Amino acid sequence: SYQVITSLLLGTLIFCAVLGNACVVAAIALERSLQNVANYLIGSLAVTDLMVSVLVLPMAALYQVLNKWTLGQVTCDLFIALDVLCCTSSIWHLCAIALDRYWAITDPIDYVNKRTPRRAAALISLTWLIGFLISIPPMLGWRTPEDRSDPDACTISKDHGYTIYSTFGAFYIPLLLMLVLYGRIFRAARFRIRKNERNAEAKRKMALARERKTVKTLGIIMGTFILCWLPFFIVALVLPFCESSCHMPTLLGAIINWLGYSNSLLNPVIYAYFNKDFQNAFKKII
Amino acid sequence: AQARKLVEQLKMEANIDRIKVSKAAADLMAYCEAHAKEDPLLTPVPASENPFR
Amino acid sequence: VQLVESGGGLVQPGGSRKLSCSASGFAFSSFGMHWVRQAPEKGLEWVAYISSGSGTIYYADTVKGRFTISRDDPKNTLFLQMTSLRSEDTAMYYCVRSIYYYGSSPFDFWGQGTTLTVSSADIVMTQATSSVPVTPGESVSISCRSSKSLLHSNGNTYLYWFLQRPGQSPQLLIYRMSNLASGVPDRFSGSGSGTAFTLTISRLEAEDVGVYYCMQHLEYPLTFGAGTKLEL
Amino acid sequence: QEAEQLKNQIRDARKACADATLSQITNNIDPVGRIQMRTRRTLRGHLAKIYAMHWGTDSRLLVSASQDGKLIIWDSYTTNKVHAIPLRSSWVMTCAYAPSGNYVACGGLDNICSIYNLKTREGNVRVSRELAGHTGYLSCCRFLDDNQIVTSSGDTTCALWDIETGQQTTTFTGHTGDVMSLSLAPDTRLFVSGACDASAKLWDVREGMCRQTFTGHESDINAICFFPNGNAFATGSDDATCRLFDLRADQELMTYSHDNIICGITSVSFSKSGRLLLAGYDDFNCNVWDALKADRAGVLAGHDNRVSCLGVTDDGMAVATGSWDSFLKIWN
Amino acid sequence: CTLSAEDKAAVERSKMIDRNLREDGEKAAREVKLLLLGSGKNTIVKQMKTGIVETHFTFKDLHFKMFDVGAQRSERKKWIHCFEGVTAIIFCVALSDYDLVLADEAEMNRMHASMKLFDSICNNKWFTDTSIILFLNKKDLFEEKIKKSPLTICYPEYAGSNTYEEAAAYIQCQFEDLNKRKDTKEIYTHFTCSTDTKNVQFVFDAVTDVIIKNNLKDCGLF
Ligand SMILES: C/C=C\C/C=C\C/C=C/C/C=C/CCCC(=O)O[C@H](COC(=O)CCCCCCCCCCCCC)COP(=O)(O)O[C@H]1[C@H](O)[C@@H](O)[C@H](OP(=O)(O)O)[C@@H](O)[C@H]1O
Ligand SMILES: C[C@H](CCC(=O)NCC(=O)O)[C@H]1CC[C@H]2[C@@H]3[C@H](O)C[C@@H]4C[C@H](O)CC[C@]4(C)[C@H]3CC[C@]12C
Ligand SMILES: CC(C)CCC[C@@H](C)[C@H]1CC[C@H]2[C@@H]3CC=C4C[C@@H](O)CC[C@]4(C)[C@H]3CC[C@]12C
Ligand SMILES: CN(C)CCc1c[nH]c2ccc(O)cc12
Repeated sequence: SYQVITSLLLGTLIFCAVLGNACVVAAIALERSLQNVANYLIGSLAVTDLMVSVLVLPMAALYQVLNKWTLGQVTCDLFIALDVLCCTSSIWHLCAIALDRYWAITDPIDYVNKRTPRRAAALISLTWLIGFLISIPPMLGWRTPEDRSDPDACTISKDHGYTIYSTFGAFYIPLLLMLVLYGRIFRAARFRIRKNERNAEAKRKMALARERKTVKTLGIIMGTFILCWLPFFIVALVLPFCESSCHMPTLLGAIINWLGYSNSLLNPVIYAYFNKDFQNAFKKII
Repeated sequence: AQARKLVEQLKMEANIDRIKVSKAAADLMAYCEAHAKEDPLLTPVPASENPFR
Repeated sequence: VQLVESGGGLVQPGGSRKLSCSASGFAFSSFGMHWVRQAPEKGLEWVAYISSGSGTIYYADTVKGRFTISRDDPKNTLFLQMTSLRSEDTAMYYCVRSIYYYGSSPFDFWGQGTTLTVSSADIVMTQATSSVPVTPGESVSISCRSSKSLLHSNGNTYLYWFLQRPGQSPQLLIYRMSNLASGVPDRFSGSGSGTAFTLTISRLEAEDVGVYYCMQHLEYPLTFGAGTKLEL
Repeated sequence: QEAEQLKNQIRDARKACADATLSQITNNIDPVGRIQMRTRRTLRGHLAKIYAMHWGTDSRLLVSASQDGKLIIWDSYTTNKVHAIPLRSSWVMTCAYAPSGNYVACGGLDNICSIYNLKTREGNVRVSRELAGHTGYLSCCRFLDDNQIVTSSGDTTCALWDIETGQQTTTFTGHTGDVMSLSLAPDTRLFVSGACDASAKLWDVREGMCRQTFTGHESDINAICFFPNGNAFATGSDDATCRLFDLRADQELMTYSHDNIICGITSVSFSKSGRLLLAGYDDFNCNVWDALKADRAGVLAGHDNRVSCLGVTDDGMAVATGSWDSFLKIWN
Repeated sequence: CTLSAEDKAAVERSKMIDRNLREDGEKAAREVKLLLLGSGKNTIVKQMKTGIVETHFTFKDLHFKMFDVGAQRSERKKWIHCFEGVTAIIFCVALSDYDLVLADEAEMNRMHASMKLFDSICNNKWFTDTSIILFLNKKDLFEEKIKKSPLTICYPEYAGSNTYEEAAAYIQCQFEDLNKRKDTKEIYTHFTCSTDTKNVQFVFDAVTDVIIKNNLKDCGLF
């Protein structure tokens, strides 16, 4: 009975993620009025999330539902590589969106003169290159005899050096870069907001409302990403160095992995569907 | 004065013979029916003879 | 409008010579360019084509490979590189400008050309008579035939008529079998079936004497007939 | 003292002529029915908002004007761009195609309708003559012949221009408000103009005097088109309605409006048979109106922004429409 | 197959023209389009540099193209919409004009007409989200005039000091009060006719702030 419920919930999650990513992509595809640099990055992120939902999730669903791997070592390696690649691509896509927003906010001259879709294409290419660099090592090396020792378990590589390198370049460096960029954006927004008597009081009310609004969307941006990925990468960094001691409860690890996967579901949620232009396009087309 | 110009312009009040609206409508409908087949937008032309197909 | 060719001369067999044509008084970039040769005491033959922007380049089978055509839009000049000249290559090349859009008149202007003295499903265009004696003031008819229907599926018959007066370059008369070329007397008229065509003059004049040529633009392997020489 | 009595006499005389409305005559006419209009050719390339479109005499070449300082002549069948002219004044709001297809005119917020010669030995669209002399923006410039063109300007004056001389042959100043649209009769001996004073006036080209005036509209008239027979013309205004006026009756025969249509009309055109009224609205859609029964025979949405221009071919086979979305779609 | 040689050449020409049009549009995209209205317009234009007058000036690595729509006495309800997408609107009003009546048997006051125009443009439906770069011109003449003739004649309900600072502040507040959508758009006000190119500096700063705020309104940070 438990297996049926888990399968139903996971199938619903995968179906909703696939529909969300596909509709987000179609939003820009069918209507070119949304063909903006930031919207281009959002569409690239949506495509990455669609790849996550279609390719790796069903394999993971088969892995989790049956509590075993029944596809072979080659399939396990392919699944691990694709999952790592697509998740790193999504993380770096959101990081590049943040970087582009920071550049636009702090560099209006570049925004008007030197910002074009070529910039978005270059950012997408760099993000995919980073994802490939993260995901290739397991296929071109590593994969120690201990790794994948259990025939029925599709365990990920736990090599100390590879684990630290991948975790860093996939979550921590992006996390620090996003933190710095959004802090600079916060300072810029505060400066802009701060920069008869009843009118002054009304302006103060508007400024306070804008300050609350900017505090909210940042809190949202950082908290969603943290709650979705940070536990997973913390576990992935601790367990390799905590093999002797940490018990690794099954439920906690599975829940953390599912939160990491649902990061892909929430990325379009946070970026595309929420957007005023995207929601307007959805209303018009529908 | 603008009055002189206005009266000169309004002098056109009765310099043209007029026709009742019924006859004008009859002429309009006669023209429409006469060229009914000459208007592809009114009568869908076959796809073979349609340059835009 | 004016086209001046350069690079003509005597070249021994196997040599390489470049023919340059200077475009003045018209937008060279807008117009495509053609090269049509004329061997002495012989008819016309298409050589090569280059479109605006160099996107499309075509060559005749007998010249393909050896001869290459390049355009220089900034300088408004045309070049036709020639390599490994053969005895058959001894002919005067005439540069022609054409613009392609509905209502246009391709091959509406012809240059003086440059004299050069060296040493397959293609539609064949044939003219009824090589020469015809005529007198001024009387109607004159010239007829030609094509081995394939020139009436394209779009409904346009790509038939071209040209007149080359003695000591002069060809002048376009009819470009799609029904339309008179700009700056031409209304006397000339064009008519014909899907494969048989006739060029008729309502009343001959002293300036009409010359060699008339026919051409099809249905396919790029253009073929020029032997011509019809009118003598007063 | 100020011609008080004259105004009432014309009103009474025009009222006396009303015998039967156009609706009564058209009751026995069978309905046209829904028209399955579908987009066939899509035109793109000028990014800014398109403001003017006009068909050529050949029914295959059409000219479009956009706010990006570009007017484009299109090959209707193959959608091939045949000419793209860089305009010195980018505020172009009107364009026209010469009957012979040799010349093109365009005007905007400037006070000039430059004449462009398509057929040149140099083979480029160069400014032939600039028809300067207006004090306001040019609303519409329509050709009469290869040498005569009629211009409409926001300064309330319409001027007949001799291209060769470059001076106004005849100046029409009867309109109190700004004239927004220009329509030429089939014979070209007379033309009608619409103005912001919610009225239209009949102008005789050869003599230069107003022959009739029409005042059925409630707001500014934006577009006008002559009925193919030449004895009537249609008007489009900000009322969200368009009206049919007959030159031989001086009275509005019928109005084309709907309850759910509230925004103004930007364009108007007739089919070759005259049975259909092609009207462009600000709700991004074009409504086809049965000229006889005054019913919507079809709807062309086609666009994501206001329909700014449209026209029917001389052969009456296809209708083109432009919109502020920067696209022109040809329907059949 | 279905196209002939002429058809292929025409298609090539069409796509070349499309490329040229796209290049021209891209070039025009990086141009800051400004609407100018007004009242010292000539002096402002001189310090910044019969139909629409277009002026181009480059300042601090940015391109500005200013559209002076003066001399268009025709109704602007039929051509005001042509200026959609303008980054900002420059509005010029002369402070010294508080004592003028625009002739016409003194049917109106020039300052009142200027503020009526300002209100009409600010509340226009086509500029609901367009910033206004307001210039208060002729400050020296305004001071020289208020030194003798109080501005209370222009503002009967204004009871306060006649010094330049107070009068200028009151006029600026009155102009800003015309904004019925103050939340959506701002009004950058500056005093001119005593300043060198730094008026261009003020225009550039206002445009930069408008661009930054528009970018933020995209992300949701402002
Ligand atoms: C402290 C005391 C204790 C309490 C504290 C703890 C709990 C507090 C909870 C706080 C609430 C969190 C969610 C906020 C909800 C909310 O207020 O949204 C309201 C309506 O919008 C919808 O709901 C959107 C509804 C539809 C969304 C799509 C989902 C359905 C389809 C899913 C995919 C499948 C397709 C079929 C109001 O809308 P909003 O103000 O939230 O919208 C803003 C959004 O929040 C910003 O993110 C966004 O910035 P962006 O990142 O750049 O995009 C802004 O542009 C803006 O869109
Ligand atoms: C690689 C693909 C999965 C493709 C995919 O990404 N699908 C997404 C989706 O289905 O949504 C899977 C689907 C079926 C799988 C096969 C079978 O289901 C099971 C079979 C198990 C044997 O041990 C050998 C491998 C073998 C023969 C599997 C190889 C991997 C296959 C071929
Ligand atoms: C942000 C949103 C999309 C989060 C969605 C909630 C996700 C994380 C939920 C939905 C259903 C949940 C699963 C339901 C049942 C089981 C079986 C259990 O033996 C291991 C955990 C596991 C597999 C759960 C882990 C977390 C889970 C996948
Ligand atoms: C297992 N999936 C959720 C992939 C998550 C992921 C992306 N990049 C990584 C780098 C190292 C690592 O251990 C895991 C990852």
